[PDB]
Amino acid sequence: LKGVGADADTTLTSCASWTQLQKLYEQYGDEPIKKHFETDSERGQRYSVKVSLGSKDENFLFLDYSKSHINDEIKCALLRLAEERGIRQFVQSVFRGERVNTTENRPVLHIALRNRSNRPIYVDGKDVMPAVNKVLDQMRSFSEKVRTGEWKGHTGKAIRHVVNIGIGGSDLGPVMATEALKPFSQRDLSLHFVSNVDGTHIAEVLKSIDIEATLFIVASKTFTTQETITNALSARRALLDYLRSRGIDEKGSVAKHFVALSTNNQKVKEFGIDEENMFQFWDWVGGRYSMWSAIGLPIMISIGYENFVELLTGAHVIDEHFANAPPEQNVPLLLALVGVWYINFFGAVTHAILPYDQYLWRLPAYLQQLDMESNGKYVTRSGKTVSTLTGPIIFGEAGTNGQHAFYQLIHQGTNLIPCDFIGAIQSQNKIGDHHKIFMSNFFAQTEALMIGKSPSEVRRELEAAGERSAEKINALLPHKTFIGGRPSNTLLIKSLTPRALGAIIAMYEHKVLVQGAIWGIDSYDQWGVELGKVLAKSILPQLRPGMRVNNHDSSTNGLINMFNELSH
Amino acid sequence: LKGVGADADTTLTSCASWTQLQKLYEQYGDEPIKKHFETDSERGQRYSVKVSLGSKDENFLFLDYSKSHINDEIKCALLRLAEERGIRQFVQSVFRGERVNTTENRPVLHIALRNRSNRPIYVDGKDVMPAVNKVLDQMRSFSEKVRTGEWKGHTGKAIRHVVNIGIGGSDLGPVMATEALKPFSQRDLSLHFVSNVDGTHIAEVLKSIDIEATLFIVASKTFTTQETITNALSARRALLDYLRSRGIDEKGSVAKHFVALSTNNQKVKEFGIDEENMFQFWDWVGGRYSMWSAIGLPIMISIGYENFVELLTGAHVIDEHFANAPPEQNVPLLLALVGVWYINFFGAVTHAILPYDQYLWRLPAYLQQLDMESNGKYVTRSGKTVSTLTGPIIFGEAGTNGQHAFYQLIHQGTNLIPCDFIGAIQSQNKIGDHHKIFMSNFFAQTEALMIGKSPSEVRRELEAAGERSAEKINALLPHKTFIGGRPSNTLLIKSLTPRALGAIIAMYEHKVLVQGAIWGIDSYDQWGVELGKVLAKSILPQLRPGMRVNNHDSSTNGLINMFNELSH
Repeated sequence: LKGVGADADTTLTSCASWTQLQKLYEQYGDEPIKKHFETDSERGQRYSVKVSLGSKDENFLFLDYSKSHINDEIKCALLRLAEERGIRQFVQSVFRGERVNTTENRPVLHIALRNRSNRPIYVDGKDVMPAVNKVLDQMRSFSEKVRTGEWKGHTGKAIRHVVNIGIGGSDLGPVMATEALKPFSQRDLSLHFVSNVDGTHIAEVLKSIDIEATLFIVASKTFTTQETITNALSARRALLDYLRSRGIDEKGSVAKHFVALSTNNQKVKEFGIDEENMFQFWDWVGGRYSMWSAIGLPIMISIGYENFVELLTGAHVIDEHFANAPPEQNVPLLLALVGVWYINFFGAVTHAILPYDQYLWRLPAYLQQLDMESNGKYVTRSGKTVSTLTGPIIFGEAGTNGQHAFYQLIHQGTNLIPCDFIGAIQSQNKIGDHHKIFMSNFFAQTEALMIGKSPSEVRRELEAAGERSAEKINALLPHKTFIGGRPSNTLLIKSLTPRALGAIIAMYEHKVLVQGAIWGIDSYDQWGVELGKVLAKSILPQLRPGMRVNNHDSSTNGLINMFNELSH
Repeated sequence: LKGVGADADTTLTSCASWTQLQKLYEQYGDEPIKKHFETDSERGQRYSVKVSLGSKDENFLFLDYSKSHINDEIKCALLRLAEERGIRQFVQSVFRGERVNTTENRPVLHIALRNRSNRPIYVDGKDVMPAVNKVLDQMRSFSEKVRTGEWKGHTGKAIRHVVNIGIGGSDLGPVMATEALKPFSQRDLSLHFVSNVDGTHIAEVLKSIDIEATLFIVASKTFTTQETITNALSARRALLDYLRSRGIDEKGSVAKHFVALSTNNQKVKEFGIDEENMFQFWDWVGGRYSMWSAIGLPIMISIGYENFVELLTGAHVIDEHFANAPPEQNVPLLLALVGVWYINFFGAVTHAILPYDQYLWRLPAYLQQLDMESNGKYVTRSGKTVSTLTGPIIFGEAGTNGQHAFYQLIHQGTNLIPCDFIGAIQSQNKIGDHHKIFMSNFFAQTEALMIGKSPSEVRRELEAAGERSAEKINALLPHKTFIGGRPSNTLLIKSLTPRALGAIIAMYEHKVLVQGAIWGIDSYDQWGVELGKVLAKSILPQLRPGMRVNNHDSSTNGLINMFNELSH
C-alpha cells in the first residue's frame, strides 16, 4: 500500500487494547475452541445473547458466538478495543445525524428510514422524519393501488408484473427481501429484476411479461448509473414498440407504466416520468443501506405496507438494541468484534454467510455489497493508509446446498473461514419432516466445524465397523480426520417474518459500522468503483466494428481489437 | 494442521522448482504488473492463447493471463514446476483410466463422458465408451419424447414442467447449464430445481407447477443423499396427493412422472421407478464433474440432444487441447499455474469468477463446488499433511452486478484477489447498444485492476477539473488512489454457445486437476462432508417438541434445546 503514498495509520495499532489483543492471540490463538467448552460448562449461555423483536409472536434474534477462539480475557479485551476506539460515541454520532461519512461530508442515516419512534433526527437543523414518513405514505398509497388492481396500464389492464430496474444498492435489497419474504407476498404480482446492462437481463424479462400489465420501477440514486438508464431506456423503448406494433396511441403510456426511485429530481423529469410518481430518498441513504427507503418500493408492492412496516420495525428494534444495550450484551458489536478478532489477528480474509433458509438465498449476495463495498477500503477517514486488514471477502450459499458445494473446504481446507449460520426455528412451509431434517444439518455443521474428529476417534470408529485392515485404517485416517476448531456464529430466529429480516439486515449493517469504525475507515463511501467507470467510458466509443486501438496496455488493446474484429 | 497428526509433506516444498519460485517471488513479487507491459510491448500476445473450438462459427476460448505478476523467468519456472510434479504424466493417467482417485481407488473419467472421438478408454479391461454412448442415446430418446410432447403424464397431459430433484453435483451443473444455455432452450418446458431439504424449495416448486404436466427427475449418485430422497419422497407424495384429491386412480402414475439419474440400481427400484427410466452413470464420474453424464438429462431436455452433444464436444476439444497442447500454450495448465503462483506465493486465498454474461450467473456457484470441494483438502494422496495452501475460496457474481457490489474491495481492499473475467464477443440478445456498453466494463475493469491510478494522476485530474482547493485535493487524494497491480485473467469467447460452455467448464475442471496434482492432493474425493452428515444424523432424532439434550457441547445443546422449546 506504499502506492497509495499516504503515511501509515498508527492510531489503531498503537491502541493499548490492540497490543493486548495481539498478545492474547499469541497466547490463546492456538487453543482449540473445544477447550473453552471443556473449561466453561456455561459457555453456550455466557457467549450468547437473545434479543426480543418486541412482537406478539415472541420472535427474537439469537446470536451464539460461543464457537470461537475467544476466552473471557479475549472477550474483555475486544470490548476494551471497542471502548478505546470510541464505538459508543461513533454510534451516537451516526444515529444523531453527524457527518460521519467524512470523505463526502454526508450524514449516515439509514436508521432514520426505519425510525418508528419518530424521534427527531436532524440534518441541517431540520427533522428528517416528516420527509421519511411522507415517502412511506406515498409508497403505501401507490403500492395499494398496484396490489388492489386500481393502477391500470395504458390499455386498462391491472398490473400483473412489477419490473424493478436498478443495479447494486437499487437491486440486491429488492431482490433479497422479496425472495426472503415470498410467503408474505401477493402471489399474483410477479416480481422481475433487471440489473445487468447485459441485454440478456432486459430481454429475458421482456419475454416473461405482459407489458400491458407491467409496472417498470426505475431505481437509481443519482439516476445517471449507465446500467439502470440503458435498461430503463430499453424498457421504455419496449413499451413504445409494443403500442406502435398494435397501432395504439402511446401518449401518456410512460406515466402509467413507469415510476422512479431517486434522489435526483431533474434526471427523473428528463426521462419522462411524472413528479407524483417519483419516490424520494436522500444523499444520507447509502445505496447498500437503501432497501428501507423508496428503493424498497418493489418490496412493499410485493409484501404490502403492513409487512414493510414490520420490516422497518425489525430494523428499528435492532437499531435501539445496538445504540442502547450494554457492550457485553450488544449483538452487532459482539458480531463485529468476533469478526475483527478473526480478520486482524487470525488473518482470516474470508467470511461465509450460510443462511439455512431457502428464502434467504440472495442474502449472501446482499451482504457482499453491504460488507465488501462498505469495508473494502485501504485508507482511513484521516487520509492515512490502513496498517491492518480491513473488509473480508464475503461468500456463501443458502444451506443445505453449500454443504454439497464448498463445506469440504471449510472443514478440510487450508483456510480458516469464520461462518455465520442463520436459521429459523419455525418454517413458513410445513412440509412433512423437512424442517427437522433441515435443521439437523444447521446445528450439526457448526458442531462439526467446532469439535472435528481426531485421529483416535476415526481409528475407533473404523475398529467399530468391520475393519480388520490396519492398512485401510492407516491410509484413510488422515483423510477422515477433521482438525475442528473452525469458528462459526449461529444466528437463530423463531421464524423469518418481515420483522426478523429487518432485524438481521440491521444487525449486519451495524456490524459493518463497528468494524469500519474500529479500522478507522469510511464504511459509507465508494471511491473504488470510479476508475472502472471512467475507463469503461473511455473504452465505449472504441467498441465499433473493425476499430483498432493502441492507447491502452497490450492486453486491453489486443482484447478490444479482437472484440472489434468479430463483434458485428 | 498438527491436529491431523500425520507427518508434513516435503515432496512439493523440496522441489527445485518450488524453491526457485519462492526466490523469484522474493525478487519479482513487488514489481507492479504494469512494469511487465512497459518492458514487453508484446506481452498481450505472448501471455495469451487462443484455442479454436473446431466449430463452423469459428468459436474459440481465448485466455489472456497477461495481467499478472509473471515475467518470463516466473513463467518458465511455473512450467518447470508442472514438469517436476509430473503433470503431463498425471493427465495421461487420468485420461487413460488409472485409479488417480487414490483414497477411493477409483478412476477419474469425466472426460470419457464427452469423448466424441470414441477412442477406447478402459476401466477393469472394458471399454467404457459403448456404455457412455448407450446412456447418451437413452437420454436422446427420452428427452425427445418430453420435448415433442410424446411423454404424457398420468392424465394424458404433455410435459410442461421439468423438475430436477438433486443437490450439489446433481444440481449446480443442471442449474448452471440450463441458465447458461437458455437461448438454446425449448421455452415451453419450464425447468425447476429442487435441491435444498428446506421444505420451502419443494413447496415453492409445487406452487409453480401443474403436477399433471410435470416430470420429476430424481438425481443422486448414491441415491441415498438425505436431501434428494426427502424431496423426492415429498414430490411423490405430492403427485399421489393430487390424484387422490381429484379421486383419480394412482396406479402407474409414478412411472410416468418420475425418472432417475443414479449409479445405484437397487435404491432406484426401491423408490418405485421403472428400470428403463433409470439413466446410468458411474463411480468414476465425480458429482461435481457429472453434468456431462446422465445427470445432464434436465440440460438435454431443455436444450435438446444436438445442443447437448455440442456441450460435450466443447469439453472434448478442451480435453484434447489439455492432453496434447505444449506446456507454454496449454490453457488449463497456464490458468492453474497462474493460480498456484497467487495462492502459494502471494498468499491469495480467494479467487473471483466474474462472468460477464447474465446467462452465466450460476457459474460462480458451480465453480465453487468444482474448485472448493475438489481442492479444499489438507492431506495428500500419500496420507501426509500438506505443507502449502491448497484450494482457494471461490466467489463472484455475474458482471456488471458485481461492480456495484464488491469491486470496491477488489480495487481498494487490503486483499489481493485473482479474478477470472469471462465474456462473450457476441451476445445472443441483440438489444440496442447493450452489449458494447456491457463489454466496455469487461475490458475496463481488468485494465483498471491492472493500471490503477497513482496519486499524481489523481492530482492532475482534479487540477484538470475546476479544483483550486489544495485541501480538497489533499483530502480526496488517497481515497481516489488505486494502487493497481491487481491481477486478472480474461477469458474471451466469440459467443456463449453450448460448445463454448462445455469448453469453459472443461478448462476449469482441468485447471482444478493440475492445481490438485501440484499440491499432491486427491481432487476427486470428498471426505470433508462426512462429519456433518454423521452429526446431523445423530441430531435428527433429538429434534422433537420439548426434548432436552446434554450429549453435545453447551452451544449445540442450548441451540437444540431452544429449537425444541419453540418448534411445534
